[PDB]
Amino acid sequence: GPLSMSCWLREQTLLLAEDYISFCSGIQQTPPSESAEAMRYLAKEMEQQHRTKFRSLSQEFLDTCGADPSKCLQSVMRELVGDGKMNWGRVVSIFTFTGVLASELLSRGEEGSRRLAETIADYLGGEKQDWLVENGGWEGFCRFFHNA
Repeated sequence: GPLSMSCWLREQTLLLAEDYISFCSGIQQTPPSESAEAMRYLAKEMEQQHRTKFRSLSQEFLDTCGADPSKCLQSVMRELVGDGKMNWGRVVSIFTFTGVLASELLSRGEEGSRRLAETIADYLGGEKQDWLVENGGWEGFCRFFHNA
């Protein structure tokens, strides 16, 4: 139905990804939601824990997949998740990577964000719909943050 569960999750994911991309692209606003406060903290924390690997994958991605960043990104996301139990940590890694892309892009030029956020929303809100719901939605992410 209109604004079903999948729709609400997709929209929420989309705007969370638009926030983090903005956050990494030199924009400074208070977090628009609790989930955004959580992601900004956890995604940047994960970046510092692996800065060279994310920066290296990001540069390679930009230098290889300029033709269509979206379809490469879909593959990257699948490989970030891998074959094991999915978890909020894996989800965070998706945001981290895309935020590093966004910042490296701005150091070089400028706006693929619109493309990137939708691609994230389609993958998590669409493909991984079942895991997201099973794990409480973005509310469950906020709980994961308030105990991490």
